[PDB]
Amino acid sequence: MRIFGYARVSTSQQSLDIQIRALKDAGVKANRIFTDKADREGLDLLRMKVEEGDVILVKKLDRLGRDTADMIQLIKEFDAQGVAVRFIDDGISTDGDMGQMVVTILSAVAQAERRRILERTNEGRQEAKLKGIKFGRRRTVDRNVVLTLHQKGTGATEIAHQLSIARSTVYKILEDERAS
Amino acid sequence: MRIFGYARVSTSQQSLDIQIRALKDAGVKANRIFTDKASTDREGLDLLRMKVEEGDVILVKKLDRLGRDTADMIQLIKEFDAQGVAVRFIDDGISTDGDMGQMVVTILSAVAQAERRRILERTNEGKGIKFGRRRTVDRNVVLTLHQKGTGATEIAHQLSIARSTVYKILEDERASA
DNA sequence: ATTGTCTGATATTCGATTTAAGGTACA
DNA sequence: ATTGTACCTTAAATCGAATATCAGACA
Repeated sequence: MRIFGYARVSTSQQSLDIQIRALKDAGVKANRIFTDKADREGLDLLRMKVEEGDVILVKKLDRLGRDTADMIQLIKEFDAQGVAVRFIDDGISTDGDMGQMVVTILSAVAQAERRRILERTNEGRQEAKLKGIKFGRRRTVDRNVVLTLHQKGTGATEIAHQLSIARSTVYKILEDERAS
Repeated sequence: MRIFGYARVSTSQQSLDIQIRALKDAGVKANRIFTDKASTDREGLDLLRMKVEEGDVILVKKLDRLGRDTADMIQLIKEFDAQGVAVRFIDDGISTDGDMGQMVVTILSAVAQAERRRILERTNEGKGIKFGRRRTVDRNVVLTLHQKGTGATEIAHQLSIARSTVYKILEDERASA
């Protein structure tokens, strides 16, 4: 249950001190803190060090990933590992009770805004399906060859060898056309 | 206590009705449903803004269907939570009310002000999903050759690319500089 | 016979989803 | 050693927007 902390800036040194000053004042040992500037290298170091159960403190969200997406990415990566993160100024934890409440949500957000880019695409799809464009893989096996052989009384396992397809395929093909 | 719903697309009617049909199955009366499509014609979402009253609640199928981006989306919710208006998303199972309802708005207020603060970082100096064909051509190779005085067509035959590509590769590196 | 410049056609590439076929497991 | 049957994994293929390369035309 080690206590680690992270800060980042783009340029400024001074704001990098205020973060570290806040973090030590949070009972973070000096050797437990990592930083970055404009070179993500220290973050990577942190990715390495952390073991399950360890917890990391950050000033604000904006100091974590380079953007709203990356930020979520990293947290997800850390709760994958059973790590927990706690933000100070905004007062938030990926552990405890809200621990699940928290990451339930940052998931939806990312995946939402992802879905928003594709908004046009995935919609152009719904319309295509409407039109009756066929989806999925294209049928590579002759459904007439198979139905004929089984009409004659030829068996599954043989038809399987004959056409060099799987057997379970042949119980599938018959199921489909005997349904329709 | 009233129940409303909102639905939003770009063009498709079909992906809209999918949302409407799912909002009627969620028990929203037909007149209580508003829509939009892309100009920024937000008319539906505005009309809604007007009609809700404290305690009334709005249903949206998925988060992506509220704002034009992550900001617009959060901006709107705070605005509703300010009125005692609650928003509930079906398919993601999230609400601004009930128990975790506060814990929901509390954090969303963090990212806005987190990313408001990111917008201010970029601004002073100046999509995330990669798309499109990968570069199969080494650029370093084309740069050095033309730098040495190798003509356009000599490089194109050397690396089995088209000449016209040779010029694209040059124009790109030139604007970057 | 090549050189610049430009426009148009091909060719991939994404994410979430939708079907086709392969493969195991069991009675 | 085969037969049904039920699920679980892969394997292509879907849309439109985005990016790269190709293939020529014209001066």
